[PDB]
Amino acid sequence: LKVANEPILAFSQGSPERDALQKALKDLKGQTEAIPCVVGDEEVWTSDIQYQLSPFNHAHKVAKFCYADKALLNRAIDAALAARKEWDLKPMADRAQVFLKAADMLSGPRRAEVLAKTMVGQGKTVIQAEIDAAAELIDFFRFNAKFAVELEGEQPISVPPSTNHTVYRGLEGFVAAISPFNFTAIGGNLAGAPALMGNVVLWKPSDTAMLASYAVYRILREAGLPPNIIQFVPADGPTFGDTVTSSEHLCGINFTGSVPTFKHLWRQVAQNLDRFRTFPRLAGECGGKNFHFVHSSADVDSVVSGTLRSAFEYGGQKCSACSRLYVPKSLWPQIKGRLLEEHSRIKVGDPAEDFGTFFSAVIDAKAFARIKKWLEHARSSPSLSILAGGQCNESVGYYVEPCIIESKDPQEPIMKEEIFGPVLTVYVYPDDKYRETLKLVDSTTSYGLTGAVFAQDKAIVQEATRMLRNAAGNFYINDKSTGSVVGQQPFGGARASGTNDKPGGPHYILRWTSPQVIKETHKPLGDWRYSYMQ
Amino acid sequence: SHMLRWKHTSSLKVANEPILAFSQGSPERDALQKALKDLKGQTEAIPCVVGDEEVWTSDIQYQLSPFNHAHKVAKFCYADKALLNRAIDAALAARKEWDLKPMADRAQVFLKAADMLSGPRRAEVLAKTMVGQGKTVIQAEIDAAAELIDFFRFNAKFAVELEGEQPISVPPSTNHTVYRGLEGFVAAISPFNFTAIGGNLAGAPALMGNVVLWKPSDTAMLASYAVYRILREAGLPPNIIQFVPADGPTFGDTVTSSEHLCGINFTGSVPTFKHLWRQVAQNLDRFRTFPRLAGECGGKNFHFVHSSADVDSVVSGTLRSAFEYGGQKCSACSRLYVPKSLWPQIKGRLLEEHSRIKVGDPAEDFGTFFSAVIDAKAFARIKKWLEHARSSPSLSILAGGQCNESVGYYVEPCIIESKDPQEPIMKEEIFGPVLTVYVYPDDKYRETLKLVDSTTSYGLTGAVFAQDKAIVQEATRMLRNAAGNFYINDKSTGSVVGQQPFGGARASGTNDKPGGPHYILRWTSPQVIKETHKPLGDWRYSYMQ
Repeated sequence: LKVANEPILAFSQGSPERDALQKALKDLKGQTEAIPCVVGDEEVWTSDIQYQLSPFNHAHKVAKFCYADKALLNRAIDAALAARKEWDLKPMADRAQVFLKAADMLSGPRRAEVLAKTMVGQGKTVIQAEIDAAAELIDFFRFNAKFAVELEGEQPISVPPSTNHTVYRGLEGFVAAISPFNFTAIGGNLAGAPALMGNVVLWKPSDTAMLASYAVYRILREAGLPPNIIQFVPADGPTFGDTVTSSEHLCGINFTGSVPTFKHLWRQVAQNLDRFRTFPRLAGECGGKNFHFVHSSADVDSVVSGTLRSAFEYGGQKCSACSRLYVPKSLWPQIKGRLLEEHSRIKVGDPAEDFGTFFSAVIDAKAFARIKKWLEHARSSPSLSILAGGQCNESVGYYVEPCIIESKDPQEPIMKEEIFGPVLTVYVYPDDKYRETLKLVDSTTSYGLTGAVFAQDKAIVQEATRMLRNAAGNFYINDKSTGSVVGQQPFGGARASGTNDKPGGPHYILRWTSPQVIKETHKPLGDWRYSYMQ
Repeated sequence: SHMLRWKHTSSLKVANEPILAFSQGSPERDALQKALKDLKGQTEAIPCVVGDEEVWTSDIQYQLSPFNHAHKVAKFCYADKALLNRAIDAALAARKEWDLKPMADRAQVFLKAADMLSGPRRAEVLAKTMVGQGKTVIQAEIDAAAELIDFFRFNAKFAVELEGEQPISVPPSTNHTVYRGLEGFVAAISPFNFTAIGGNLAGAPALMGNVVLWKPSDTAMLASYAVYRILREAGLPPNIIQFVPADGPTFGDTVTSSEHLCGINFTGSVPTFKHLWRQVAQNLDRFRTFPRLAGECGGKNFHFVHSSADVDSVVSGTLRSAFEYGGQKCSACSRLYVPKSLWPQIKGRLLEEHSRIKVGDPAEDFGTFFSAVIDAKAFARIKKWLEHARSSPSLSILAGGQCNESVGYYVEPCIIESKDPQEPIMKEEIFGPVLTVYVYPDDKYRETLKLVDSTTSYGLTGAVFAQDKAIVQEATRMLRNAAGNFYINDKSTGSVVGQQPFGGARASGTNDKPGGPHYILRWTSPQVIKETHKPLGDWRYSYMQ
């Protein structure tokens, strides 16, 4: 199977895609979709009513949905389990076709819809929605399909008189997929990749991404996904976790979210090991405290633009976002001056109404409050100084201005803890202490996700690459730490950042298959004795 | 201009190690006889090895020859917690250099070891496996030579070729995947029943740039140390694999208490694997990263016979699967399902052939089909099952049933018929030469297939014997999750590396398929590097204008 990356559109004035997106945005203005739980083909409502709000205009309820209760989740498990055998018995190509068709739908007739729902529901600007809900999701579907189809070609050696064949079985049981607010594409992949490999899935989408998540779900069903392969089950986090880890039929958890929550689930599975029919497989992507490290030889313009994008795009709400910047003293006057000047030109506003917007409001009231606590800390700490930004206002949307802070302490809590907001901390190091500082990049935090080194000196780049080998699972030389592209930079890291299964690469699907090898022997067997025994 | 330069990757041609015949007057048979004589009356004192240091503790232990337990084949010792922690520290201090070695250079160690085992060291590892674990010539050959050699060669091939799996690059950037070893140390915990498994459990992670504390099986110590010495002689640097026999609980407590644990590669009992899994979960907040647990845990494996089966193949294949190495294989057949129509023929043949099976000393008598079971514990457990068979109204002993531990841990091959398909003996793994047969009415073959699938907690191996294509297809679909290694018209044991990657799910383990191309992927944590070759543009996008 041959596939290439989906083009990223330019959205120029008068372009087909820009006109289409404008219409799709108008289509959502003032609209609230009532999104039910879906079990099989049944639309189910519980009394536990919830609302998704538009981050930049929280008066706009973009969706009304509901939390599945323990009983509904258990029913969804039973129904999914009954559908699994036939789905798993389908040829890999046939399952792949559902995802390739979904990809073509997302590429063409449904592109504007999923972009708009991501913009309005999750607060993304045009380009952030485009690289996510269109390109990344489309690529996940096409590339995973390729990887899966090609995996069936990975076959063992046959020696006469026997034939050996590997059957890439789905896991026996159900998989729980738990997706985060910040990428529409991640939800599609967490539920979709296991379904592709013959699994059945309970998908708990993020509350704050419900609108776009359900849009993806409907596209999958329309593309031919049969009933009970993916159950669409919004739920209270702890309730969902308690329920799926209580089921003897759990065979996997595909999770993206907080370290503590992943650890909790891991411990619940361990507490219940004696109940499960097999050992569940846990996959977790858990975030980072990502660095941009600058050497004195760096191209300053690239450092400035790449760091502004990495730190502030989508309000810094990316597991890969740069939140610690290391600058040599000799370049600090340039970099400080340029950062502060460019900062004043950043437009924060309504991304639907003003395409001039660089980024918009953060996702919800809880994120707003957490980020404000960090800004307040920056106003308190003796080692921290706010250089620009730091304002926030939640009267209309959850608006946080981009903030640039200098720390005199390379080990300050703000240098260690993931904020998930538009908050960049800078540490200025003595030029002659670059090696010691590289060590600090590696040793300071508990995380291992992304990092960038900016330098134009080969020896420095080689040295830094070796030293930072385990500080970043996605490591960048002279580029920003965000924006991994499927099939090009498979994404993930170790240390506290998760299990590193590298979604976006060729091996990720292997977590969702449990292979069986069949040997057929075509000649009758001989005696049980061996000739040497005679 | 590219600051990171990536070398072209090479390929490796390997094939399965040929099984030798050991005919009379043959060089391999003479060499094996000599190696066996070399062990007669000998006790090897086997130290813990940390780096290059041979260390002794006060916890002295002995390995006994299963068929002559008066023979202590090895004296060894259990590493204490202090020594285990010192071994961890030293391994960690050696890890970065080892991880940074080119994959091809690490692979060379295993290819060299494979050649040593194939040629000059073959008789030695075979004899130590025979004498120390009670294997016959052919069981030692397929294990300590063929399988271990194949693990080393095929894993080396898979690893070298894995570096060729690289992402797409598009202007203005170059993308490269670095297959990093795991950051921390791996604990390898190996079982008595295959010398080769210990070599793979410790060796595969080492190949991928990891450092390892290897706790070998007490009852396979002699052969295990031989493998360890060969690896060091083949060029494995110090502190990459620490040879640390230890009390099981103590070992598990120590490794799961280290913040630097990054994996456990385990083969053994279900309860022990679960215990380790729970200890890791308990200590989750202490670890630098999430440890990777791999476990292969045994089975209650079936041979299912359809009325269209070739009777002779059923009999020979079942006798081998049930009784070779005393049935001490995670893949051994312990339940046979036979249709009423073929039961007279099959029963007759099984009983006839049974009377011809020779049990005895595998070193002194090459006519021996299989020998004593591994130890006093195994013997005691099997004895209790034989007694259960006599007591249970649902069970009748058709052949064998006797045992004698006065000289070795000797158990007759035993064939039992159950009238109850759900009898405990149909469900519980015995790890002894005990076959249970259930006879089903021909017209209930479908219902019976459902029973094959549902009766046990395991999913490791199974075989269907049938010459009807429709039936084979049906059974293959019905039994999809009853066996990770499924056999059509062949016995349920004897998977060969590169041909039948081995492992199963349900209670049988994590199914990472050692012997296949993907196993090594559990022991690498890839990093992707993107190098961009042009200055970046503005932070704004054109559509914002």
